[PDB]
Amino acid sequence: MKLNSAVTASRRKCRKAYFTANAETRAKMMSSRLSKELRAEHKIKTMPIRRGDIVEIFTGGHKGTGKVVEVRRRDYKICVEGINQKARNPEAKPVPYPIHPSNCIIKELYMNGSRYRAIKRRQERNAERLARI
Amino acid sequence: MGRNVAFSNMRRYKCTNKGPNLIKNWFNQPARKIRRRQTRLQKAKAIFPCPLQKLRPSVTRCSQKFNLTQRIGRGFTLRELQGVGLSAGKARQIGIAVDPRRKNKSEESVARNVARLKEYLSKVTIFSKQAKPEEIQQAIQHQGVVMPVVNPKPVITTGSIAEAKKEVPENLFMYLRNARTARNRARLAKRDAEREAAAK
Amino acid sequence: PTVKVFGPTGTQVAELPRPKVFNVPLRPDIINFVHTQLRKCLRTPYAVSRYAGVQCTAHSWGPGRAVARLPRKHGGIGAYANFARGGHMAHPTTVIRRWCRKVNLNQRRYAVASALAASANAALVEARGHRIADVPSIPLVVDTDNVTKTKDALAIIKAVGVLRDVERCKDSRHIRAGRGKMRNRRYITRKGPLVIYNTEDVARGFRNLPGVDLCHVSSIRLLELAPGSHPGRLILWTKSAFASLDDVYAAKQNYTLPRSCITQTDIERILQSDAVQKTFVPKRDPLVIERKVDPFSSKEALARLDPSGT
Amino acid sequence: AKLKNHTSKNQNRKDHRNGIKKPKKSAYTSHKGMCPKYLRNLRRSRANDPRQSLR
Amino acid sequence: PTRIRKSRKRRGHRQMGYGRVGGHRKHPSGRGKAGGLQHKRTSFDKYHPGYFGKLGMRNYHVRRNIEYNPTINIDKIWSLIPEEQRDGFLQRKSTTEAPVVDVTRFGFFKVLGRGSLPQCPIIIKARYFSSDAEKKLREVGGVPLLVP
RNA sequence: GCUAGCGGCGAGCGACGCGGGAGGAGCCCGCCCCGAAGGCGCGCUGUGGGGCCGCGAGGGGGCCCGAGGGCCCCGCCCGAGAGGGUGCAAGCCCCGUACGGCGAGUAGCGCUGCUUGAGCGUGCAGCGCGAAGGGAGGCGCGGCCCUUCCAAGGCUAAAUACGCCCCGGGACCGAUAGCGGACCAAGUAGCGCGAGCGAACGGUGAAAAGGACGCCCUGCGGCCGCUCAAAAGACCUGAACCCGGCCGGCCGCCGGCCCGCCGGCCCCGUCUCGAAACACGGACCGAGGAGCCACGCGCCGCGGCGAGCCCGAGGGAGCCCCCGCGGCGGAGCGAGCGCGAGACGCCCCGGGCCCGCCAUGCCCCUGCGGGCG
Repeated sequence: MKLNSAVTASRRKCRKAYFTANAETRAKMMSSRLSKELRAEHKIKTMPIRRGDIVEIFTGGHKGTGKVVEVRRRDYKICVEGINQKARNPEAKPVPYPIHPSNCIIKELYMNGSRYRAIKRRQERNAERLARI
Repeated sequence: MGRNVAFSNMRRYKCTNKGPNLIKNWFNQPARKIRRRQTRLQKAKAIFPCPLQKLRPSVTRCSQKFNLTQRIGRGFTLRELQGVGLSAGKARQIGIAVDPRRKNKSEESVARNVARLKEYLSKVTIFSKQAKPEEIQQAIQHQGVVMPVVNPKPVITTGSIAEAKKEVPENLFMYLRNARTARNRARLAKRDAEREAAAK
Repeated sequence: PTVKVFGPTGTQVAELPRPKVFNVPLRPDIINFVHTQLRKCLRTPYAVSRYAGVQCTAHSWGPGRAVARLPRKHGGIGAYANFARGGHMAHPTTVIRRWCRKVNLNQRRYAVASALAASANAALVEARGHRIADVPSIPLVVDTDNVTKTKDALAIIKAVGVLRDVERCKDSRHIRAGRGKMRNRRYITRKGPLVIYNTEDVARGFRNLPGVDLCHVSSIRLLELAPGSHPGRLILWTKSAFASLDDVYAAKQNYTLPRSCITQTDIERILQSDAVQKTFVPKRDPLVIERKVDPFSSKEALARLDPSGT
Repeated sequence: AKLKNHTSKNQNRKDHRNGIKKPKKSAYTSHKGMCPKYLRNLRRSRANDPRQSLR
Repeated sequence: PTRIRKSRKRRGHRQMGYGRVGGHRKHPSGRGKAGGLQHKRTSFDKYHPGYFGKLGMRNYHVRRNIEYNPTINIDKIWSLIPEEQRDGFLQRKSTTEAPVVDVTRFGFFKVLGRGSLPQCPIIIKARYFSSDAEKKLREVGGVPLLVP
């Protein structure tokens, strides 16, 4: 059970948080498990999804691997490259099938310079936790 | 519907829908206890060695219905204070409440309260001349009424029938009855004496 | 008699004298009354608003407009009436309802004791839905030094045979039917072991286990003792708690435990005793009712009534 | 305006429904309205010998 | 509560137990105990004798503590003695050492004589005593005594 | 406690002292003394002194499905099995959760008016009059005491009350309900000269994939089918009333029979002596729609305890645990002064006797008092 009474277990209040979250919270909420190779490399279980990330969806329709090309935060869904809806005619624009970030596992990350710093910041806080918090 | 119904002494509800709000709900009871404990805990922390409650006197409960019981009163009289040789300032500074309004009303009250002060003065320890932290931390805050007043439970003593017989008149009931009616028996006598003067 | 104490590995460790509370007469009706009154005390107040249905300005149009006589607004929309849409309730709920019932200390102390007596009764504990097949004894007392890890707590539960009950709770997790889901009561899990502790930090270890509730001996809760107003919760007593049960009752000041009474089994034996049987006298033979027949037609039927004539 | 002034119909039936109740047994022996002197003598007479419950 | 009530069993019955000829109307007999000397005189006379009028001297402020006089009986004096103490007192008799019971300490002011003291000298100390109290107390051998 | 009192002493109304707690804390000015030492452009007509931040555990294989979060096998993490999300019901997919870190025009009195339970006056107030030792003690007036205080100047924490707004929770309501208002614009749209009044309207899908292509159209648009698990196509489910196509049948209810014949059959609700009534309400259908709650009293049952009994308010790093006063009962009766119950008895009724109130004898102490009748 939860001993911090300051937090809410109300279905209505919690759902409002998800539906109406600030962008900075929406981004963390949209996170995906790193692959076991990346877990050994960066020593972090999950990273928030970015645009340039190779991802393997283990979902039911559209299971596959792809690089994210669009992150739609308002719908809370990401669009990898490759995974698309069936096209009515061959001569038509391909529509990406929106996939939940939770339905996919990251295979490669866009390291940037802020992402390197963020992995370091988390690694330090995780080490302090591992030292008997 | 009727039959034999004791009649109601209940008053009709006033300001039921419009007015001052004459309804007090007590859902705030569990949480008022919590708030009051916290206020006491925080005040207690603010003065660790000092007890929250000041010494207050043992006073007879007022009225003939509670004459032989004692309760805690607002503060010590200045005569009780002179029995321990303490000024009102010094007494308050060492946590003994002082009431300059109270007058003892009996020799017994001064002695009972003077005794109670002596117990407190021996119990009180004054931390002065630089706060030795380990010794101030070592000190234990007293919690609750300091020296709570105890009303001893009644006990059955033993006596000689003969000594008691000397103390009371025979026909105590007549003696008691003569006393209850004395003023009336004298007023009727004074009235009868005037009715006699009428003959002359 | 004595109660066997078991170790964390399920081996016998010591024998503890049975607390006298377990002999208290088992009274289901006292448990139900106190549970009902006490659960009502844990209710939160609900009420419709005082201004509900009455912020409209509605006055009756009256007789003579071929309408009904109820209060109507400016356009003739019906208002201020239980039947009307947007009208006040006929008798609006109020927060002044008595939510908490009152129980005397003596009966609120009989309920706990009788519930504990039911816990000593394996038959009642099986009927409450617990899996008691592997539990070595009921009541069960287990030595358990502070357990700060759920994995270790489960290992003691597996050894003492309470695990099947802990599993029956885990598997039970489901979504409740109704608006209970919407109103923060979404998941229902069956209730199972109860761990009563003293002088131990076994709480950190058993808290996450599913269906297990933990209480200190000093403050035992009837609602936990009799979940559903049904006596017979499986209680895992820690050696310290069960050996202090008599001290808790002794420190209940001027309280004498309800004197034990006879059971149904003991009154059948007493009725079956020879002394009662000697008093029994054999009842007089009953009337033979039979059924009407026409005697005149049959020689034999007349013969029952008129032997000579036939 | 005008309604029935009086009727007796059914009143006998209503009386006999469970009625015609005899008047107690204590009433037949009560000392209410008896001669104050005779009653004093009775008390003095029954206050002597076996009848006496004076102790 | 609500489920096990009579009004739940009156559904489908229209009037709800109040009658077709005269139904539940608001305040048919009036509001309150109004009508005592007029329309409801039969009730206020049959069951409320003494309701109307004035009967005594009026004290503007009764002093509840001067008025309070608690009473004991010659029969309950010995229950005030602790049980372990009472048996020894009963066998010894002890005119020399008989148990003085200050009823004032136990909360009582006047000693009445409802029943009967055991036959052992006692000594009772009280503000006041009845007549048949002192007679019963002194027959047992005890002395009525007054306490400040 | 809710009584004492008040009240066409009617209906009604109504404090307080005790006692138990929460919380506790005391003081100043005038007067008088000094006099400018003061807060010094003043002032001797008197100043001054006496919370944020932060990590965060552990799941696979098969079947099947549009999609597991399902089913079957088998593990793992639990100081975390509160919850929220994710394509179906997820402790281990994600977010989180548990575990952290840094005293005078006065009092009073007279007359009047308002007010109070305050009763020859509870508190006020106008006016007239106006003290010096004075106020109070719940029946006025005059005397004499006793207890107990010092008005006509001022300050003061705590315990206490409470909306907006923020935060949590609920045996609450679930779109005619719940705020009037869940709908990206509700005090809006609209109405009134104005003060003011005041609605209705939730839900496609997992994803807009929101309709491929062919055909016929002057075109509108039809068709075929397409996307989808499904059109779910401007939207979830899609009822009843009502209606149209086809398709039987001849027509209401009840009873018999193969089933269209025979037999029975007024329109309900309602007041009412009496309704098919030419009494009233009711076109139809759907939703909503009326003895609930508080408090007081009577009585009944039941549970605990028993001359007792009692989660009062409260207090216990404790709120289902512990501790915890009045009260009520145990003695009545009388306007009161006051006085004050035993003699029996399964139970019930009655009689007898005792207690109070009222009378009457008789005897006597400590006497308009005690005893006995």
